Amino acid sequence: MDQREILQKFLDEAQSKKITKEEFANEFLKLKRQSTKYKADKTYPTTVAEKPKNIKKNRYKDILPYDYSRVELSLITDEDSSYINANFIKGVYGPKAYIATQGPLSTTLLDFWRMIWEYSVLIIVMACMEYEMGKKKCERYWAEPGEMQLEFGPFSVSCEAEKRKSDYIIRTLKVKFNSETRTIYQFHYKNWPDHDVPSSIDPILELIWDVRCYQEDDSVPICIHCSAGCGRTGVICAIDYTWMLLKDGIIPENFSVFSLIREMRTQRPSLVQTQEQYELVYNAVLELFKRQMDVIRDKHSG
Ligand SMILES: O=C(COc1ccc(-c2oc3cc(O)c(C(=O)O)cc3c2C#Cc2cccc(Cl)c2)cc1)NC1CC1
Repeated sequence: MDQREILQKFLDEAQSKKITKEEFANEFLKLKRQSTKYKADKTYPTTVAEKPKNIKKNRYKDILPYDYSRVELSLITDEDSSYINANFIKGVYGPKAYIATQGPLSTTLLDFWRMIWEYSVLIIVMACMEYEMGKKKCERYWAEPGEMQLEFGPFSVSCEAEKRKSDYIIRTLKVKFNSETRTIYQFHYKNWPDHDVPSSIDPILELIWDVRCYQEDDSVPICIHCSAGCGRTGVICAIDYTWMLLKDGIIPENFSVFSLIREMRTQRPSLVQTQEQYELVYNAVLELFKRQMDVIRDKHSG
């Protein structure tokens, strides 16, 4: 089939059969079930993350990176100085399109910039606040205007500009290391779409759009984090992936939101952690298909 046909089918299929909360529940339960079998089978060890030297570098003891996809550090390499709670996530064309990680600890702030630097990351997407439900969900790794430089080891970070949008902030950062200066764009998403508001998914689509404005390709990975580096981090990731497919006309005929999330959850534990976040992905994806079908229609009008 061709893109228009595959998109029309997904569109029609959804219309002719709305999914229900219970079906969503049933779907998501299967995903969690697969994780169980994978555990029992020892398919994705987390040996490195469980090492004593690394325990204190994990924000959530239950959330550890699979050995096979964990991001390795080699910049200014102590013997366990190579570990960070982060996993490479594959893009549509190849691997290492994204790096899903945790909101850094005061103890791993130096590790965070090492990684961002060792992989020439240009974009960081933060999907949480510093404080949530009265708890500290992320240490300050960025810099704000008027603050000058902040120091994390040999790293000097400062903020040149800040673009304030409705639900997020875009901080233009200047990172210096060894007489070299790079520009990093931090996207701080200080809100989240609401389950009871179909339109509330619009802000997240605008976020990813802007991001993609700053990097359309997959030359370097895009770093995405929340607090655990799973949940919201997975949603943004799943949508970007699905959108990249739509934009480049390569939506496999056998495409399902279900398979997508399944693929992701085998690259990072609980990348999309809840049924609510699963539904948001389904809803957001659907909207993307409609917008893409429109593009197909206006190009068919030549
Ligand atoms: O490490 C711990 C403490 O337990 C935990 C407490 C909270 C979380 C947790 O952090 C998050 C951070 C996020 O940033 C998002 C997020 O993306 O929103 C979601 C969660 C989330 C979550 C969740 C969640 C809540 C209810 C139901 C389900 Cl299925 C998941 C994870 C683990 N215990 C170890 C002894 C074993």
